[PDB]
Amino acid sequence: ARGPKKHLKRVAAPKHWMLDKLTGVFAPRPSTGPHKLRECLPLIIFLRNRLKYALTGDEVKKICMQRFIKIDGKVRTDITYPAGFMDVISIDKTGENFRLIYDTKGRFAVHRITPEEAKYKLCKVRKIFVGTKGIPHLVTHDARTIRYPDPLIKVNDTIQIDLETGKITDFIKFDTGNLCMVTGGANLGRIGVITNRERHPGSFDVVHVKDANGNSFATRLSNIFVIGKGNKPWISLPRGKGIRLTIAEERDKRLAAKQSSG
Amino acid sequence: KNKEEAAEYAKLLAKRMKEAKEKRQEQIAK
Amino acid sequence: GISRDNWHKRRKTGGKRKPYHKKRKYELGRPAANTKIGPRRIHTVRVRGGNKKYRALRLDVGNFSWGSECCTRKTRIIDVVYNASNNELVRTKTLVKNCIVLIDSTPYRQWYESHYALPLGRKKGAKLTPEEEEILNKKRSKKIQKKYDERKKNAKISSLLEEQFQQGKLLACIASRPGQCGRADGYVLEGKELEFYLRKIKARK
Amino acid sequence: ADIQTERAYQKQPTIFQNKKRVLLGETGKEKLPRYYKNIGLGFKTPKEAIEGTYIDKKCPFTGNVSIRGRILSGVVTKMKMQRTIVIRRDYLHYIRKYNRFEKRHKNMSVHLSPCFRDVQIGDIVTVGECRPLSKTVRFNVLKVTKAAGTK
Amino acid sequence: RISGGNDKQGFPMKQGVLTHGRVRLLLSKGHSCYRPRRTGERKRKSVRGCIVDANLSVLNLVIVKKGEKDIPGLTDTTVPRRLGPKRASRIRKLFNLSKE
RNA sequence: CUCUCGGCCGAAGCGUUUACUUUGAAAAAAUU
RNA sequence: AAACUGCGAAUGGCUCAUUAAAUCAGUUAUGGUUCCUUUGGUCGCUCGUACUUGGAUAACUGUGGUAAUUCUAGAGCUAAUACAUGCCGACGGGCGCUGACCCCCUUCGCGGGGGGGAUGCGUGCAUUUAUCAGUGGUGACUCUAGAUAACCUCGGGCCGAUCGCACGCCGGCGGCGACGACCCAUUCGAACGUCUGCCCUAUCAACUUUCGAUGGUAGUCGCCGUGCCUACCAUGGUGACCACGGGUGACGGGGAAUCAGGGUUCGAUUCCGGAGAGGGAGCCUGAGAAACGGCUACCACAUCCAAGGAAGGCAGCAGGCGCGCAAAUUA
Repeated sequence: ARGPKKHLKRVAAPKHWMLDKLTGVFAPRPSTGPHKLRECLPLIIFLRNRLKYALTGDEVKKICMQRFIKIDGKVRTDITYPAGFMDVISIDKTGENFRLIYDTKGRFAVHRITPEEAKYKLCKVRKIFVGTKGIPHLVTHDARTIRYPDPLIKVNDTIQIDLETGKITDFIKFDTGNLCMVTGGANLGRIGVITNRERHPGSFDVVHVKDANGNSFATRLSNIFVIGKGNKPWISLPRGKGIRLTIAEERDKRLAAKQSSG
Repeated sequence: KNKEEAAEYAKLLAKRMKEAKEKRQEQIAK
Repeated sequence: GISRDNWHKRRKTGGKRKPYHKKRKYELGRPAANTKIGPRRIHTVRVRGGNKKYRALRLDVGNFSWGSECCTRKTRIIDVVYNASNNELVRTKTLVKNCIVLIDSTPYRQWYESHYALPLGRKKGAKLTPEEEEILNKKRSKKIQKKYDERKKNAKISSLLEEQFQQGKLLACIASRPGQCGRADGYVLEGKELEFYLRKIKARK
Repeated sequence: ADIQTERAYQKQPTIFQNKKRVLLGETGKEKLPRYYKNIGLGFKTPKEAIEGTYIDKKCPFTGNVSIRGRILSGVVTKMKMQRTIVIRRDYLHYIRKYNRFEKRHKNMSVHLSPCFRDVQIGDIVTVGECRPLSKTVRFNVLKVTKAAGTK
Repeated sequence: RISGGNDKQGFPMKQGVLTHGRVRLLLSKGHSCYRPRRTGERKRKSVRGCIVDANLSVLNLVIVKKGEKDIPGLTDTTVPRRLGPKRASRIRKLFNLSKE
């Protein structure tokens, strides 16, 4: 290429969007924004493919341009806007509030939230830096730079912030015995307690996470998101509690539901 | 906005120096 | 044009590399500004990402620092005396980074007069102006004259620097790159640097 | 002594060695303070880096070079060019059809700091990846362990 | 005064060129006798010189000072000026009006 | 396998280094 | 409508000629660089006509030239978030140097110690250099932040002379939004590196270095690291574990055919990466191209000529010729 790419093919799109193979040649290329395009839902897929509120992309444009959709309390008219993890989407016309939270199988589950939960959000802080005449700044996972934070907040901690002010309400420290969720890799979408973190200087440090049913797994620091203090989460969880079931248990639950509901 | 936020963090930093002073106190004293 | 690429080079093993794509825009090189000494001429060039790079073509004045007393002044550049890269570039009298250059001594000397009240570079004839006599022999109060006495306790200058002040020119080293910053700034040479460069100049002649 | 061998002046850029001083200090000792760096992966800084008088900008202890990326090892084969050496890394490459291996080698030019002196041929060296330093040199000697037979 | 013209093949003449015939000039934005189709393109075009020769076709020529006999097609004809001033400063200058 | 710092345990060195073997996390979708 | 201004036209599409550690794949680094846009931070933090600055230029009117072009010349006007120029407030001060002097303590006293201060100089963030001490962080900074002395390019750095919608309250204040903006971070990237991996050939066994080959020192250039280039030095560097040279009816992978197991062969071809627009070469604009549905040359072709000149680039979609054993509609 001679410059940045502007298109995206459906088969080269991320698989968690669950796009078809014969609808088109092109997938929605997400605009640049607070989330990576590999790790986001564009608003067209959420409004059209998930919620079924629109049948075509023209109807998505027609809904967004009438100023009904808010992301983190801000009206967005870009239909390919990158919406990511812990993300609050408010539709005030229908009176609906959703959070984008990862599903157990690695996809973005649409999790309807009670409206007073839609006032805050959780952010994983990416870096700390002191600049411009001794003022400290946080940078979080969704690129919200917050100046003058609490001095006890370090990197890999999480913060609960109010969406109307953008200012920190209260934070969770990254430590063992805390509740977290996986945002990347093979174990994506699983919720469990941090057992220990092993250090590998000059490389990736590995975290071990134990499930509520005694299932242990591991990831990297780049794929951990602390969501609770201790065991109680600071957010509402999806219909599955983040427990990965094997295919045998999924089959057994499916046959049980078939037997119960006929 | 800068004046009030800087004054609030100035209160926070004077606080953080106060508890830093006391933590230094039981660390040195013991 | 001038292409500063790697693929035109021979390999480590000594085999010729067969080229596979033509010259690219990010591989370019531009002609050197042989920055001479004269009344100031600086041209700007647009560079990668839309930024500017000051291509100073001739310079006369530079901001140099005498670091033992932590003084920094503008000084007119007199003459290049030594370069470690090539001899011939002194024939063309070009300012580059890390070249040894004679500059004037007036502002550092004037600061020395105002700060310590000791003469520098005055001959045995002791020629003086009323302004210089009013600066050197300034009327003092008690606190000021005590501060000047305590300052006079520390006033020592190396003998080679004294010879430089007597000749009126201090030799220094340019620390910036005038070709792609636009300014010729540096530091006054002292100590082992100073005698090292002096014996290099004496060894050249 | 025998440091100023090039046409320019050799100097550690961080250390300000031309501080003016009292004549008693001039009479006492003309000693230059030394800049050294603690390097990351548990590598100990040798005493020759901290006490020696050599100057080079490509030393991983007293220079501008920072070590990041890969850490490998090799055997010293050639020490003939100036302040860099040629080491050899040997391995077995697997061939799947015959289910066997073949012996392969690669030579690397790696920078050797003057703090590692009396290095011989055929001893093991641990090197760490850094930025390019020349046309071929990409790694830098981190530590030297002598040969199996050499005392 | 001589203000321009075209030789027998129609090419205009530019102010800088001091030859007799045609020159090939690499012209860009801001130059006369050229209008660029894209931003920042140059084109090589034929340009006639300033020296008046026997090889001209039309001489564009602008009078500065009037004579006595009025020409029946140039001066006796009267034509107004359309579209007067729009900016407020131009309003004040063109009618010599005060600030108030 | 252990001497020091902190709450029976966590940090620090490991242990001559490997080859081998098992496990874990990284290995785009499409195709199989 | 037109035109000026801004953006995009660097994506997509086509093809597989070149290319043999090159491309590419997996793996890592940028603590060695740039980044339009989006998203968040910042924008009275500078002590030094504004209730609004200046000259034009299109479109339009009018007069023309050439055989010919998406050719343009001249003369009348007229705008700006085009092009330039340029404040006031915040603005009252504070902080360091410099200090006319003034005060206090000690001193018999000389003399010693401690305070207040008018006049002058500099002050914010970006840039360049030098020095000093060591808020937050890294596995490791010559990191970030701080303090001091200065600098700050006329081919010049930011410090809003811009538009819209509703209008409302104590002659003056104002609520949303759009275009802006130096610098941080984010997103999309890109570009240089790390380790390992490719077909045939010895009727290719030594190659590389005068013209950079391998390394050192200082510089130049570059967005940056580096023989990337220069100067001065040293004689190094690769190789039967197959260097070097030649060939390939060779773009590389994901993959495909066949197959008990092992294997053999294919992969121009819709996904990812690279390369190139007849062949080479050099540029302008721009955040991004050495761009070809951009420009300028030469080489080879080739179009219209009134013989002076002018205009080209289907390995885009259809289509045609040619080529062939071999491949579709000017919807």
